[PDB]
Amino acid sequence: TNLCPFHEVFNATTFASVYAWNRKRISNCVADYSVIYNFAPFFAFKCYGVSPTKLNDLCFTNVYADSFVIRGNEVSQIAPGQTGNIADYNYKLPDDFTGCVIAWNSNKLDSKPSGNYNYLYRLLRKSKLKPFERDISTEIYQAGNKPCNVAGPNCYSPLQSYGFRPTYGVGHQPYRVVVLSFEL
Amino acid sequence: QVQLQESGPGLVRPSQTLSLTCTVSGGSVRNEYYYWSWIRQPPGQGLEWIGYMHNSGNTYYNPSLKSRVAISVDMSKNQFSLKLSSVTVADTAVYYCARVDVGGTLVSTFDHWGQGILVTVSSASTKGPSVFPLAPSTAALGCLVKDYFPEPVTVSWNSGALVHTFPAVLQSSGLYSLSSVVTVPSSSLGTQTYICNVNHKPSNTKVDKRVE
Amino acid sequence: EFMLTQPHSVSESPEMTVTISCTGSSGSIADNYVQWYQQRPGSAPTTVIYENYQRPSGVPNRFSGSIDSSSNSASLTISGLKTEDEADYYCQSYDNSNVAVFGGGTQLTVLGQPKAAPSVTLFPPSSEELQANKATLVCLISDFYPGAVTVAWKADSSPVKAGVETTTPSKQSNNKYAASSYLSLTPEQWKSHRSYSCQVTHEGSTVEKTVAP
Repeated sequence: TNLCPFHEVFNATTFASVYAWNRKRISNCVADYSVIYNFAPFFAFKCYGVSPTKLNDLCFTNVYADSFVIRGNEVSQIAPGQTGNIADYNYKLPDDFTGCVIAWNSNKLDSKPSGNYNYLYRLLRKSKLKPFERDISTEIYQAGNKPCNVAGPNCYSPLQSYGFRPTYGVGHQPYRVVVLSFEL
Repeated sequence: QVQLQESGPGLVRPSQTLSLTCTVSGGSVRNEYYYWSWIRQPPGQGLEWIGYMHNSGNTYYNPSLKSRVAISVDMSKNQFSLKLSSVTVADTAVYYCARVDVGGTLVSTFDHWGQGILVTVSSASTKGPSVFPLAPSTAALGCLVKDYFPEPVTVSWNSGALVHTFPAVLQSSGLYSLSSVVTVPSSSLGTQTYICNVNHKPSNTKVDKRVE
Repeated sequence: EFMLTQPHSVSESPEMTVTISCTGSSGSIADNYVQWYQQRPGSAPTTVIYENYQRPSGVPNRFSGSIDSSSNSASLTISGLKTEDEADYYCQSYDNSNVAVFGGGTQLTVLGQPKAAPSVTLFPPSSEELQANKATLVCLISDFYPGAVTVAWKADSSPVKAGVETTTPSKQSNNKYAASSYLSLTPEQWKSHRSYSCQVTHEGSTVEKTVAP
């Protein structure tokens, strides 16, 4: 059997940001979907590839497990075929994606009284990324008329820290999102 | 519009738990962007926040009432309840249930409140008043009604010729108190018909007194 | 730890303007929202101000709020008061740890008759009661119009606050207000101490009456 280490993702107590999502390739282990039931109350447990009831009966050669924390309104953009600031510059899924997206509320775990600034998202960029590709470039973004190459006039950094505090609205509260990608 | 209603036993005992329910009529506990809260208010004091809970399970409690409160939600009947354990006589208060708005980028006003339910945490049976008079110090004649559990205890004068009476006061002894006083125009008017007669309504235990 | 401290009582005649305030003793007052609730005696609280500036639907324009971050306080400005505005106004806000912090409560009383000083009458423990190992010193306050007083007790030298039960001020037949304060005493403490008092802290005054064994 040797069940897959799902506890290391859903119960890591140290999550990666959306621009550096912790890609974990699931292989050589039986996908035990029982721990997914206990690790979350299933806020946005919605699949697009296969039905959840027959998850344990299928067979896959390559399975991916991503993880990233975003605001509440940005979870609806993790579905295949969306456009925004997270579905374009931080994360991308193909149109024929076969998997499930697990999102739940972590306002009591990722929100600090003085503000949890460890979560940043890329707001603006020139072009949009490719599915399952990362962008950890810290080079400042150019938006002005002349090449600035400091953050001078109309030149800003692409990242931006999340407004996560326990008093923020549930739309802006930290929502930990997990994606179980499958390949046939 | 959305409205709430509290329900539960209006009388508790110490070392027990206080369980109240708040049925949501006109809304839905399933609705997010909203916290479901319980508010407390002792008689003659200010509001006190017990805690709220999000329908997903995020429970936030008062740092003083922690380890003694427990708020849960029930999606089936659109209700959320309060469980306050290890109650003492000091927990006698009017309990309110309200919801807060968590949609406008921050937690916000308690938009809808309930109606209020009074609970009396006492450890006494249907006892009787231990009346003691009050000597005048214009002087005032008082007959102190003390150590009575039931609420409706009245104080009459001359069986019809009643002067002012004070509302009940719950104390740590688990028994209410009361005082009914008058004013005499002269000092030598103490031996007059100023007769104070009290009773115990659950048993019709009438008690007379005259401050000689 | 985040607190909100309101004035204990505010009173102005009709057609005047009141300004109920509340100071944040700790934390900050601009980091979260500040709401104001009106609780009439015998009813549930009602929102009058939310988002620190806005009034809910149905709330008249006589109410207005404000926030001053320099002094770390909030306010609730009410102008053109009427007979239906006298109620308990609470200043509610939040701590950054997601804790709803309510204010101590401000009993607004719109004046309808001139002010009166609280007449006091002290009552001895009625030695007949002292024989039953009970004293129960009782103070009876009366003849004061603003229905918001703070009773202060005094032992031989020390102030008495432990073991006190104070009633909510009620109304007499003379349209004034009255209240009481029952001190759970025994003949032991009544004999150990040789002096008592009951001073009624009121609007700009204090009427104290003594009694001795």
